[PDB]
Amino acid sequence: DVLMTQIPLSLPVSLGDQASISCRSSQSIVHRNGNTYLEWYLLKPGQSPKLLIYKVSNRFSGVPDRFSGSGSGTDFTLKISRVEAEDLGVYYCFQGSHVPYTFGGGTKLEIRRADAAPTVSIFPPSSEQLTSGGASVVCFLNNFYPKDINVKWKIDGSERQNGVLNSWTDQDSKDSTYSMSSTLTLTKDEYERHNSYTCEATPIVKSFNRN
Amino acid sequence: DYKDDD
Amino acid sequence: QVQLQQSAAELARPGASVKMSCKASGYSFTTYTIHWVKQRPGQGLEWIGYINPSSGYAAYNQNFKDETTLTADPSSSTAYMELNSLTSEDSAVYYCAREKFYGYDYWGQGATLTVSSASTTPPSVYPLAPSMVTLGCLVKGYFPEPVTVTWNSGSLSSGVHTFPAVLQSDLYTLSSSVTVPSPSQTVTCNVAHPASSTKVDKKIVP
Ligand SMILES: [Cl-]
Ligand SMILES: [Cl-]
Ligand SMILES: [Cl-]
Repeated sequence: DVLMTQIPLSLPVSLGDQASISCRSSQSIVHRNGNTYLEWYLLKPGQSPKLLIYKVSNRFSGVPDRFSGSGSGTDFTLKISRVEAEDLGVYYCFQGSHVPYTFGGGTKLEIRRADAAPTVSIFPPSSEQLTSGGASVVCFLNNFYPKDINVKWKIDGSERQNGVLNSWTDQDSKDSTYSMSSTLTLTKDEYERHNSYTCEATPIVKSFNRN
Repeated sequence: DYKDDD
Repeated sequence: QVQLQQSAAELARPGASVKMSCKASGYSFTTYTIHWVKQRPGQGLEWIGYINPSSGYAAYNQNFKDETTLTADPSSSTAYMELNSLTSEDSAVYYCAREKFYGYDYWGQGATLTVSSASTTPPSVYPLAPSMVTLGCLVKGYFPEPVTVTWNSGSLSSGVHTFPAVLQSDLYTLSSSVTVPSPSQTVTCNVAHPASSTKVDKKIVP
C-alpha cells in the first residue's frame, strides 16, 4: 500500500503567522492517466472532514486563498498563510491514485495564544439525582489557556482522588481557549456524611456546603 | 478504473 | 442542494451484521462514486472502499474485504455498507462521501457504530442550577454513544461547552455548560440519544 506520512504531528501556530504541513508518499502517486490525486482535508471539532485541496494544488470552491498546495514526486506541502482561529483541527493528506486509497496520519493544528485563567463553577448533586441514590459533584473550568490544568478536590478540607473523572473540550475556534469538566461521583451514602466540597483550579477555588 | 475517464 | 444523509448511530451484537446507509440527494446519483471511511480514536481515517453506481463496481480495501459488502440502489439514490462478523474492532464512526475526480467534496454526517452485547440505555438528564451566569446539563448513564445536546432548540448556540463523554461501569456520562447575561427568557437543554430514539428537555430552574 502507499504509506502517507505527515510532518509535524502537532502544529501550534500564533494567529497571523504562516504554517506548513508536509506529506510524503512511500511511492509515486501518479495515476496512469497522468493525474496526481493528492487531496488535503480538515477535520474541525464536531464536523465531518472538509475538502481543502484536490489534485495537489487546486483549491476547492469556498476555501480561502490563504490555503495552498504544492508538490510532486513523493513530497507534498499544504501552506496556510495568516493563520486564523477557525483553521484549527486535524489536517489529513490523502492519495486517490492507487487502490487502496490511503490517508496520512493527521497533523493537529492548534492556536498558540496568551495565557488565560479559567472561569470556575461548582454544582452539588441535583435533587432529582439524589432521589435515585446517586451523587455527582460537577465542576466546570471554562475558557482557559493553555490546555494543561490541574484540578483538585477537597471534602471537608481533605484531598480527594477516588471517583474523579476529568474531560477536556477541543480548542475553541472563536477565542482559542480550552474548557474542562471535573466530576466527583459518590454514593449518596458517602455524599450525605460530608459537608464541604471544594474544587480548586491551578489557585481559583469554588466550594459549597450541603450533604 | 473509473478514474481512467478523467 | 447536495446532501449525503446517513442512517442513525446504532448498536450491533458481536458476530452479527449491520447495514449502514447513505442517501444522496441534490444531484444525479449515478454520476458520482460513494466512498466509505472509518474513523476510530488513535487510528486516524481509513478508506474502506467505494461503489460506482453507474457501473455497479465496488472496490474494497483488502483489509476490509472479508467483512464488507458495498451496494447501491439507483432508484432510491442510496448507497449501503454491510459489515459482517462484527467485533469490537468495528466500533467507530463511519462516513460516506461522494467523489468524481475533484475529491470528497460532500460528506455524510457520520454514523457511530458500537459493537457490544450491552442493552441500549437512554440518558438521565439532571439540571446543574446555580454579570454572566453559568448553567448546565448532566447527561448520565446512557449507552451507546452519542448524545447530542442543544440549548433552546438550537436558538442558543453562543457560550456553550459540551464535554466529551467518559465510560464508567459500561455507561457513558457527559455534561454541557451554557453562559448567558443575567424577562421571560428561559433556558432549556435538549438532549437527543439517537441509538434509543429518545429526546429529553430539561428547563433549568434556580
Ligand atoms: Cl467503475
Ligand atoms: Cl468482539
Ligand atoms: Cl469529486
